[PDB]
Amino acid sequence: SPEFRSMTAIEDILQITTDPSDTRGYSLLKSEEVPQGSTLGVDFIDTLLLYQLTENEKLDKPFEYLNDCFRRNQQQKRITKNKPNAESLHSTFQEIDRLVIGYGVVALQIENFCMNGAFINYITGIVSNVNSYTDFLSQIIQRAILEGTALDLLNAVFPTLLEYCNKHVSHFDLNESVIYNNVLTIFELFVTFKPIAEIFTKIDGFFADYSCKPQDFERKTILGPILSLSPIEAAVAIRNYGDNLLRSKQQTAMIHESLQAEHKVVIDRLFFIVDKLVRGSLNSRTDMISYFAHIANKNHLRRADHPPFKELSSNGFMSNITLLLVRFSQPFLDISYKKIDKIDANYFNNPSLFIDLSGETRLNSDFKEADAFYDKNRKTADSKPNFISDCFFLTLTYLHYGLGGTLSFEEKMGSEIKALKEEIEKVKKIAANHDVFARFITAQLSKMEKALKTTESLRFALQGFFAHRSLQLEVFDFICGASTFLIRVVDPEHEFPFKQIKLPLIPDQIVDNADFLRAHAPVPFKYYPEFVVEGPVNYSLYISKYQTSPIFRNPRLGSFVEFTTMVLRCPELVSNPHLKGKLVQLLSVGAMPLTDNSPGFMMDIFEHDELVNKNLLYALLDFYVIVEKTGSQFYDKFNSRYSISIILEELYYKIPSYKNQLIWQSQNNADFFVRFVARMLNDLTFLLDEGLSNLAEVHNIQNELDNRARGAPREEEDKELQTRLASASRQAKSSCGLADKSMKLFEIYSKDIPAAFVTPEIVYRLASMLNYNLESLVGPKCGELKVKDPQSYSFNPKDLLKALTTVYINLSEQSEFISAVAKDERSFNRNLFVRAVDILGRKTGLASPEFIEKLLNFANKAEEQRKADEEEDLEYGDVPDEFLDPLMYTIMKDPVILPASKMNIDRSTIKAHLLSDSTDPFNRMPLKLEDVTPNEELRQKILCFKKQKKEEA
Amino acid sequence: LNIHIKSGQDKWEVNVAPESTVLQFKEAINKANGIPVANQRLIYSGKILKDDQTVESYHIQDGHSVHLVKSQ
Ligand SMILES: [K+]
Repeated sequence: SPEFRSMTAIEDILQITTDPSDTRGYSLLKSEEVPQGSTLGVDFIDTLLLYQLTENEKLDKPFEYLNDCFRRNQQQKRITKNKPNAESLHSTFQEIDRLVIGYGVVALQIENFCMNGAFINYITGIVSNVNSYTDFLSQIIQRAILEGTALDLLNAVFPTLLEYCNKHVSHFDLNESVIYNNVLTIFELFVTFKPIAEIFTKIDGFFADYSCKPQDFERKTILGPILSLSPIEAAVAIRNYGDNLLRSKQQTAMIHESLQAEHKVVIDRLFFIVDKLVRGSLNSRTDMISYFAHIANKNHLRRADHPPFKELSSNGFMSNITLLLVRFSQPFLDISYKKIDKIDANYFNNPSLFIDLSGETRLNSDFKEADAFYDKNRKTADSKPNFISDCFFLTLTYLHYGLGGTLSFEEKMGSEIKALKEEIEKVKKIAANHDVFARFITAQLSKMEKALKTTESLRFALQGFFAHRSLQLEVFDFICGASTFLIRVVDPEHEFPFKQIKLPLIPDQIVDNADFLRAHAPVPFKYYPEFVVEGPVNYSLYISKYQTSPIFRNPRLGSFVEFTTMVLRCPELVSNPHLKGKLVQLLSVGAMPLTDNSPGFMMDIFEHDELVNKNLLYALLDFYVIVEKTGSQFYDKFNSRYSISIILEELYYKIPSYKNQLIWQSQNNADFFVRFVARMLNDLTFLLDEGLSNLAEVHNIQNELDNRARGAPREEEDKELQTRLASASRQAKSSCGLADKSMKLFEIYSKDIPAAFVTPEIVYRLASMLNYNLESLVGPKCGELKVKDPQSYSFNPKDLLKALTTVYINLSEQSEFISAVAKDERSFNRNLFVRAVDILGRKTGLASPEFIEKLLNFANKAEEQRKADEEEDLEYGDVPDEFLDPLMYTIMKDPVILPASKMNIDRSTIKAHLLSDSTDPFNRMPLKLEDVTPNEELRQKILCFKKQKKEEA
Repeated sequence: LNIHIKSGQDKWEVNVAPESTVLQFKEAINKANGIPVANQRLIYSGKILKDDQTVESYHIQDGHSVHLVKSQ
């Protein structure tokens, strides 16, 4: 028959018979009388299924049965298409299709339908073999959309997928390759349906509860587990690296590459998923902002010195979100900057709607002011977001707290590893004779060994991640874009990068101007959070240690150098000197010559970017001085000066226009130039002492460590010494290093502008500073120093001497200089130069014979000036100096003390001076004749002296 | 109509006017079987029912089986 042909097709497709007892594994219908009719056909199909699913049996995997029912149906359509009479069975396939799909929706909407299994089991079956449920599921989704019940379906699947991820796999992470892929395939299947994408964020548990702890964001929140897929997850790092931590570079490289390849795919898939949500509707998109903003708000401790890691989101989770946000920000920050004005510069002109700014330090402002600025401004309630602007500032938020917390975690690991190896070494020495104690000690070793394997494994994985150029590139390009944007916010015109910005914003100020600077700081920039600057710079400093750094040769690098230079040029912009310290450190990294002696990677920008080449030099010379005003702390005024000096030196060697602006400044803006030099000079009076002293402190500390028989002469804590020992090593390197750079700078400048160095405010201080340094270098202060590997501590007494003596040569034709050096009793001795010559000839090629003769020639002129002076005093110096008027050169009659300069001067001289010029004549301070003070004591000495002379000759 | 409210073990026959909604069809059972207002879930011919739609809007027959589910 053909009624027959239908009937049996049902048997095969549903695997069920009625009367029926033999042949294939099908289940006998029990025991319904109405469906004990030995016909069959299209309208018994509801009943067969209804029995199949609710009167049950050992039908233990009902959703799988549905899915195989569907696949059996699709296959029987194909077999049929090409056979004698396809058409007559069409009604039958139609009906199985109708109902297998309908009950698939039902099975995934209400829990108790079948009495075998529940949601968890069904979706477990789905996860295991996702490709086999894809066509079916797709049809189920569509049917739910058509019936107005998509949400109910979503509330069945996605909360269930949550539990599946936390509770039915030991660890949902990158190790579980089949499972995390299949989970992604599920999100992609659902969220590719537009009506699903538009309501996804309404799923139960999409947001975190009020009580949800930060570490559980990635566990208790619908998107959490997939967002946490990453190679920088401990269990992933351990599996891939902790496996064999002694692999060669080549062997580690292969692992980095697999995990980088796999992480790229994860980020692509996560982005695709989240972009769907963003594109769904304003609600979904607003809820994403809201979702990411909550995670960020509750993870600020990720940037504390000692983060509570177990109470915070994980690095993989926070980094992956940072990258997705970078990816949504890309389009409005492409290099044409044609959409740069989509980002609202006044984002913070009002109380913030998503990002919690309480406790956030601002660039040049405090709380009182920022809250007051709100008053004046706000923006009427309802007048809010701009998804773009939300996304840009959230990206900056996560760059700092997300990746920023991830990089500082990796950075500290080299020390954690070394300390942990030392404890293990020491616990391994214990001889534990007692069985309980031996078990305790082995438990202690074993726990430390495990912590060590975790750390060493994670360090590899984090390195794999940060060395991933393709991903890090996006972070940096975001940063470059963010820099251009920030230049625009600063621009009074708000026209940049379409019109150059004019610097400086306010005229250059010629003692406690922080208030002044804050007051003329530009608005709204001064209210932006510090994190918008600290995130980029922390990232850039850190990322610089990677050979594959995204910064190296990146054509957008210039935008960031531009922003940095503007920041260093205009002190009103960023008040925080540690931050500026980091920035100049960054420029110094780009200034360092390469290992092959090519220019540093930023040299090109320094030369050809109009904005940089117009401002950098001045910015550096200014900042060198300003860091003095309280700038212990470890982006030190001395570290900053060391950084500046590197840039100054390289600019001068390799870029003629910078040599010229340096010479220009000294010829045409002398007061500014001299202020920098006086500072360089003054630090050079003590830096070598400071370095030698820390080196001696290093030895005192190390000899106490050696004692063994022990004083203790006080040993305090053995770890307080090890701390103090490192601390003295740092200070030694920083002091010696800066002294090197400073002397080198005196050398190359004095070569070209000797005259700048011989004006009265510099020349005597300089002579005295050179001679004092010369004393250390050729005497026991440097002679008795012996540390092992003094290069570790930038200690090259030989180069420092070579540079010091080149400065003498470079000024040897300035007579004020020859004279100042001849008249400094405190250090000048011709023999210092003789010893200098002796010491330099000890490193062969250090000084040319020509050099040595110029040095001796210098020493002779000076020694000769000294003799002339001494002969002149002996033969014509008949009145003691303190008795002579400083201006008239004659015996004073009535000495008076000037109150500002403290100089002694004859009453009549000051009176002749104040008749025409109401100032102290030595320092230009205001002065009225009345304020002058009688030097009765000195007056006596003169009279007494005069009495002696009158009475004989 | 003449409709049988299966489960796998149970039945509570009902009479209801076709043009009447399913919200009446819930409360035609609530006080005739033992189960509360919102603890009802009705499944027929592949769809889940809705309070607002009529029993005839689903085209349910005389001598026909509608299934029910206890709703925690
Ligand atoms: K431009």
